[PDB]
Amino acid sequence: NYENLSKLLTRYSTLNTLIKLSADPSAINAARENLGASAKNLIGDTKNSPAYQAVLLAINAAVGFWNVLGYATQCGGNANGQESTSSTTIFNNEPGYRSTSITCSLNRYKPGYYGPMSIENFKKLNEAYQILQTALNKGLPALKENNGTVSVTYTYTCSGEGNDNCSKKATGVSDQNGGTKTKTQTGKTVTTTISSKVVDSQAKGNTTRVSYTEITNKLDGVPDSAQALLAQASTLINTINTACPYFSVTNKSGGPQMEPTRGKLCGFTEEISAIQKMITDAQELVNQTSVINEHEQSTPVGGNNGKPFNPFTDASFAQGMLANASAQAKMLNLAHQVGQTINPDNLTGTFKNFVTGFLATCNNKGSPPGTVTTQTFASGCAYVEQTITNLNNSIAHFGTQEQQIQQAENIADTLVNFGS
Amino acid sequence: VQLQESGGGLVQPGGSLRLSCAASGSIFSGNVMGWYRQAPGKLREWVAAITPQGVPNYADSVKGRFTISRDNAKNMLYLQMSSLKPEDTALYYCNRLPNYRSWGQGTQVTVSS
Ligand code: NA
Repeated sequence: NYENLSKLLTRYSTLNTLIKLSADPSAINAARENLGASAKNLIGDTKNSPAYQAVLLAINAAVGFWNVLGYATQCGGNANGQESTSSTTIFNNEPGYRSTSITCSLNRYKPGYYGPMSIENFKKLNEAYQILQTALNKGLPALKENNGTVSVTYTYTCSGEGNDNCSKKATGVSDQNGGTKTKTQTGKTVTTTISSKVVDSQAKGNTTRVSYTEITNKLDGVPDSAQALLAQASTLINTINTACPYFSVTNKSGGPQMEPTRGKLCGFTEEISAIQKMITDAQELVNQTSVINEHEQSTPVGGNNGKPFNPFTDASFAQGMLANASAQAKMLNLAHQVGQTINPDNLTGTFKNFVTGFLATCNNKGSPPGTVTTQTFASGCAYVEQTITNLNNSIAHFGTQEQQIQQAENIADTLVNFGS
Repeated sequence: VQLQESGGGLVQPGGSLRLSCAASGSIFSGNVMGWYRQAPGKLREWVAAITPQGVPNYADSVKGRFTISRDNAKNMLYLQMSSLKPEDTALYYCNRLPNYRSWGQGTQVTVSS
């Protein structure tokens, strides 16, 4: 129990320095400038932002997870989530087995848990995937950029007698041959144009021996903000987890080895929980953006009426300075934690093997981000290893800033206490 | 768990010293690690950092004179200091980046004729 301040400052010389800085407007103003520069490093920059790298990493882990396991995943049935007699529904630009499409053609079995994914779930998954892959290919924006958009186009086909997954009821489109329809939804308005075309079995250059319907979806104005893309990634991983369909893998000779070889997708429990946790932490991190913006530190502080600065009365700016500095530190810490959730250096057993042998691997013959080839399947193809590396580099290059943020936080905390 | 620096001492300007830092597995493994110093009348200053894969970077005040390294098999961090100057006098500390909240005791470096 320290009773007296000289005694307390004898033992803790750095506290003495802190008190001296807190009474000095030019040391306070210098810390506030530091916060403006570090905020810009976190929310304005990309490559050198730990926060940017961590967001990218959380999104890449979710996309990579589906690139690994999608080809193995059974799907099928008709539009109500019911079983089908003879429906083949194919989703393009998806990482199928030696294919840039995934085929849902499991009939008779009821869609559901440890069974095929329903086409309704697959459509949700697929849309999120297409959006994420288009954004990753274009490049994610800095965290402060909240109004960019991307355009996304994707297609799927239906064949087989009784297949209703491309019908008016499923699609919204009146004329199954040549009909088109537009709809919007929402604080950003995204416009979707859905169009349909029918190709007869014989007609012109029809590879497949028989007849099908093609659906094209074109989405304009899709928000590519960090928050919006993280919501897409959550939709992707959660749909997988909740639908929990049956899978059965093809293990290569030489290749890395997948255990188990057949099962249900939600059985990858450590993997899925990690990915969800990364997304959760990244959403919390991005959420600090508005705290930072709301408490800008660019206005200089000092006394009033030319009288000396009085740290007990003249410091109503301190609460906002503290909130800004704490929010920055929280961003940095959550960015770190996203990284450590997936970094294989601290993983063990089958989850480590999943990451090092599959997720942080790409078998495309590097292709840009968001590229789906006939060899994507069974590999992450989402720059996971490189993103972990870049996150670590950005953190090492944040050394000064982090100390400046702590010092600003401490100054502000001293002034909030004095003003109590 | 913990952070334990050693190797400090009083030396002559122009001299050299090697600092060591023993870190627990949980602090060190898969983490960026770094050195810091706190000089009289000042707050703690960052000095150098090193990624798990071994990429070093440095504050301008020490670049070209100090070398940071890590030994991943033993959870040890090192700072080789050369061409030391009076201005390098300080308590030196290691930590991960971002920092674990409880610092070790640090090791005193004093440079003086
Ligand atoms: Na510093």
